[PDB]
Amino acid sequence: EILDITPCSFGGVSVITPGTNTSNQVAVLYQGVNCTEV
Amino acid sequence: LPVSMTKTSVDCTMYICGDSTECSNLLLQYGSFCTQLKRALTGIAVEQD
Repeated sequence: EILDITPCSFGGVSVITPGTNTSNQVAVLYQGVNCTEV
Repeated sequence: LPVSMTKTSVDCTMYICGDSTECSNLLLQYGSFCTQLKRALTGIAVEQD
C-alpha cells in the first residue's frame, strides 16, 4: 500500500481586543484556517 | 516606483522543531531565543500597510 504523509498542527491564532479599561470581549482570528473542519 | 512588499509570517517553533517533545523541552531550557522573529515581521507588516 502506498500512503502519503500530510503533516498536522498548523495555522495561527490572532486576538482582537480593546483595552482593559473598556471591555473584556475578545474576537479570535484564525489565520489561514478553514473552520469547517474545526 | 515600487510601493509595498510581500508580507510574510514565520513561526519559530515549526521551522526549528519537527513537532517532537524533545525539541520543545530543549527550547524551554534556552529561555527564549526567537523573541524577535515575531515582533520584527509584525513591525515590517505594519509599515507595509
